[PDB]
Amino acid sequence: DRVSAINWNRLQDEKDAEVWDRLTGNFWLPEKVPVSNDIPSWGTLTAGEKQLTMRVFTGLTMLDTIQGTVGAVSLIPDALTPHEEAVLTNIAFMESVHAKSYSQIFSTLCSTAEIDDAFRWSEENRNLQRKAEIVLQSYRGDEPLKRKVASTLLESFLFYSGFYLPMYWSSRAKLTNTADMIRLIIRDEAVHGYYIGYKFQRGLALVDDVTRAELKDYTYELLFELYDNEVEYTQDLYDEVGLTEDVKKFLRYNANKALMNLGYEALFPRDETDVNPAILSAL
Amino acid sequence: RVSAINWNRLQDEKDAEVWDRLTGNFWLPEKVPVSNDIPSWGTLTAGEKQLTMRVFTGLTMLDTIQGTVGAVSLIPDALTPHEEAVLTNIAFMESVHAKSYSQIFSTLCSTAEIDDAFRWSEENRNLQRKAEIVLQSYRGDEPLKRKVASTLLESFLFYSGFYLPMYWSSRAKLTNTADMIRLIIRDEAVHGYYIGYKFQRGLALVDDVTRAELKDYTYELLFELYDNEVEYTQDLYDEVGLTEDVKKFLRYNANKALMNLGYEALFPRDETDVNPAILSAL
Ligand SMILES: [Fe+3]
Ligand SMILES: [Fe+3]
Ligand SMILES: [Fe+3]
Ligand SMILES: [Fe+3]
Repeated sequence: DRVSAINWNRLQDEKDAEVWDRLTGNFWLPEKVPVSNDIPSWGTLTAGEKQLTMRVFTGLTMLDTIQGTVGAVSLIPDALTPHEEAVLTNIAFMESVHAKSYSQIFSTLCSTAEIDDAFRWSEENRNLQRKAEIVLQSYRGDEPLKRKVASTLLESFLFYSGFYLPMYWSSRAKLTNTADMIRLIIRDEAVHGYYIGYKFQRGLALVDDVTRAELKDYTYELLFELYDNEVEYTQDLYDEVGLTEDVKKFLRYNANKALMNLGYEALFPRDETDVNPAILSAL
Repeated sequence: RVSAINWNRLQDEKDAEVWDRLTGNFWLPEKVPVSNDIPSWGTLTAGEKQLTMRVFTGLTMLDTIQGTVGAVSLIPDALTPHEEAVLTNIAFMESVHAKSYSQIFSTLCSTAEIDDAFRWSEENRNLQRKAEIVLQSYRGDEPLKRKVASTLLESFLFYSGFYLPMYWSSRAKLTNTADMIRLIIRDEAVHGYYIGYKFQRGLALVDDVTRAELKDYTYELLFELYDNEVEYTQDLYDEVGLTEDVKKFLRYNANKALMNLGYEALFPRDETDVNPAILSAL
């Protein structure tokens, strides 16, 4: 059936206009960040440190490929307003921009062989493939609200967690221009998670008590299914440079943030999410 | 199952040239100052104002469809990951195009005129029919047909609604509005091209019998859209005396759409001889 022409002179929810204006006013492309000034500092990393960074960036690239090309678009049919549909087309585009920014970093700093090996690792890593399957299954299913749970967990939990490393390097005066690129991605991702979680809460208010309890159950279930897999992914990547336990605190910190974006309470208390202060500055 | 995109290996570089051109042409409606058209706008008859708002509202409808359904419906049928990325850009920019008509309206028009135009768009049977013909193709299960419909939408239906703002611009009226429409045109020319190109790439992957079916469908769909567009054009442009010339522009654009899909021009040059001031104004 019918599509109505959109009328931006009759807003149904002013939040849609505010998010449009913010997301569009923050438009950027990766070519405008001078990553080539990181070449000296990338030279000071060991082969193991460079491999870890490339692998983490390849995993993030996967999540943005999923969010732009499947995630954000699968939300469009469930919009409450026409203007939300428009915002979702911007979010899809910007996820593609985020995914391409990693290729711009690699193109400036790394060799073809190192890149090919990072992409091959991502195809074969069981934890990365499992995290993709879990969100893809929710996006392709037929329950709108559960899809926004998965999306917010992708934006505010899974994604945010791989940002640890560029911020760890930045805090040691390394790879500072790469860190600037990543802060452009975070500035988008904080809005996406906020907006999608907002629309989730508006959707929740229109269902009965039973459905609402079902969604809180599902949120916790998917959160801990993702969290379990994310810990295993985190261990295999970070164990050798010794950052695992601090990244796991960052994961707990971010899980709380995902829950709050959805309108639920923080689960982990403050003294168990106490990330190295330098990492928090760098965001 | 979804692989991370690698922009350092391209199955088809065309995807990266198109990405570079579309993203490099990024714009938002507020950058164009339409308020300088306020005096020009007062020189139109109520009829000419109504015609302009109705045409703009039809175009808004098609951009709403193309951003929110069309471009995204094309993403599962992509040949490359880079094409899927391009399509997210196209979907976004269609939402910008649609928004731009609201920017024009909010500067120049009254609330009651805006509402009249949106209501006409809900009710007009030729506009509803064009919308249903393309939505049915977009929501169907035949990828190459969907590309035919999307190319006819970008290169034939949309482009035809650009006649009016270029008409006004050729009389030195509404020239800022015109600069806005030329930003849309610069994106649409690439959209139609690119999608038609991907149609041609996809034709090489099926067999000769299927290609022959698609050529039939293309003609049939064109004839149906053309005829519906003539009725639409007549009801809009008959009173101001523009119909004959717009109909030449419809054929002119029907040729571009066919050629974007890799087919021959249907109408001969003596049938597409649109007022040269309108072509130049693009
Ligand atoms: Fe992203
Ligand atoms: Fe995002
Ligand atoms: Fe458009
Ligand atoms: Fe277009």
